[PDB]
Amino acid sequence: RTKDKYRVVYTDHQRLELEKEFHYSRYITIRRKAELAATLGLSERQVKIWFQNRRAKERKINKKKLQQQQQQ
DNA sequence: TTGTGTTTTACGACCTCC
DNA sequence: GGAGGTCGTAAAACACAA
Repeated sequence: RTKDKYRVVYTDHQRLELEKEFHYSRYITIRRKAELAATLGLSERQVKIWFQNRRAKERKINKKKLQQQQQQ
């Protein structure tokens, strides 16, 4: 959810907050999630998923770094 | 423009956890 | 008694050289 829009761009504000809390801890907790969702106007499920996407982004960034250590 | 390669939301299938 | 982890991918959104 939702899905009358295939997917929705989160605001610069919303992404800033999520990137900051991600630096604080890579796995959000049930309470933190509940709080962030409410302060940011997104659902628990959207935070949940965002966190899942961001750790995949990190894994993808990390493999690239590793490939660059390997070539250098 | 465009067209093509990358990044950002959302999900399904499947797995792990006493 | 279910939450939340990954992997892989669709589609929309964006970046950018040609």
